[PDB]
Amino acid sequence: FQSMVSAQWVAEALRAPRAGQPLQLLDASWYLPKRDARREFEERHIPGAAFFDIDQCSDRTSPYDHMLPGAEHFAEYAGRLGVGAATHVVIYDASDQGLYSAPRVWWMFRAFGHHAVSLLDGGLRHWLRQNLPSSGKSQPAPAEFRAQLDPAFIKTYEDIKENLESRRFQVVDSRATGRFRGTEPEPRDGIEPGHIPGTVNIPFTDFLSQEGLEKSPEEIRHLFQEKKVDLSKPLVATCGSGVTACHVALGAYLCGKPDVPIYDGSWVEWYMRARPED
Ligand code: NA
Repeated sequence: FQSMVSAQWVAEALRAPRAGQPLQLLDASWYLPKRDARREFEERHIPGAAFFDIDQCSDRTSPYDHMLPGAEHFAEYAGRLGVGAATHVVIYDASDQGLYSAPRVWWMFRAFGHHAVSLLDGGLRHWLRQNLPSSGKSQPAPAEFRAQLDPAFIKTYEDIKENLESRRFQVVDSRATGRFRGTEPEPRDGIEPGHIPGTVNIPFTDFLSQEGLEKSPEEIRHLFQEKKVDLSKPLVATCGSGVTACHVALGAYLCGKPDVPIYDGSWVEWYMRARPED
């Protein structure tokens, strides 16, 4: 329950606060090389917001980028960012779509045991149309954050591979149609486009309005039905590198289905390890 917060909710909760129930805004902007999320933050951001670096708060040994980090690493990261036991996290991003990389971080706090995490509707795109309540860097104090990762939130290469036979869960890919069909290139050097056999293409953009807001739960229910996805049966989301897949997990969450694991490795890992030849 209660996973998303509006542009007006956040304006009020700051001029609150409350006692034993703190707030902490986050700019989890992340882009494919095309924009500097940290420099853009320092130029323009929401008061109190600290920048959440998706590639920094990641597994330090993997050759893949923004793989879920270890429990001790996420505790040290979230802690130093102003997140504790009673903290209420609100994540946004300055993306053109409204929300893009923000649901990835929403999913991350949930996976490590901190369910007191919400998302800002429309992100910064709509924090512009609806008023203008900043510059600088940012300075929150620590933590004593505890992290216990629930592996039920993540699917591995082997799980996806073995599902090709078992069919125990539905797989939704949130990449653009072109990339999924194999008609548009992949943004990574040497990686070819295409998709995992038996997966459904539901691009992450289908979950949002042209305004950039999240579609209604009834609209998302209609989408899942039209794409031939049964929200009563198990569902796993995938994409290019495990970022926009969390939009699918969010869509299903707002429909009453919180158990939607993410294939963290996603297309880049699949292309590397399965080596599809066409
Ligand atoms: Na480091």
